[PDB]
Amino acid sequence: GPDDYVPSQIAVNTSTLPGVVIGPADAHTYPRVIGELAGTSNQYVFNGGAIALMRGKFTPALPKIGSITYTFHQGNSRDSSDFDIYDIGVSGLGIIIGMAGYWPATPLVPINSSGIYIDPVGANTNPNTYNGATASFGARLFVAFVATGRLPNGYITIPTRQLGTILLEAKRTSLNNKGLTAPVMLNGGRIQVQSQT
Repeated sequence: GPDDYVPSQIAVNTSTLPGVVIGPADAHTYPRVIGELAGTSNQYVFNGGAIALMRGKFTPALPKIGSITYTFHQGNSRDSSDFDIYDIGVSGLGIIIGMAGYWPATPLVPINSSGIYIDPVGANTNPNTYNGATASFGARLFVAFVATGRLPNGYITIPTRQLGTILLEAKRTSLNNKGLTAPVMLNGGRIQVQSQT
């Protein structure tokens, strides 16, 4: 009865990307980060059962197409990270992903492998580490767009894509055994691009 946790997705929205202004000095330089979506948060990525020691593991779902170093502006990272660049099905574009715990002081964890703990980050260096026993597991999501080649002017349609999942791991075996996941989404929309001289 204690393991009545349910997942809730976390998403970012294409419509929050600023218009992409491409200056002459950049137009032919790739890969390059071309803007950030607005960061989002969800207190309740997993919630509902008896309080538990929990942690969340991110599994990417998109094809890797390269890597790049970057420092996100949002989330207050001091130092860069190396990110996998992921295919979204649009020529000239890719995305990079960072995630963090719900608590705002927790650090951005770059997505650059098949699996990482997004919170607590100490689980990446200690297999016995979980968050302290509590009702909920939350997260923050950060996505940026990457130009991997030349882009046309005007509107560019971006499909909705499942970026990956967060897996609920727990110290309690009966909860861990459920293997609950929550989707991590990019909601589609249209970006705009304009070169300038």
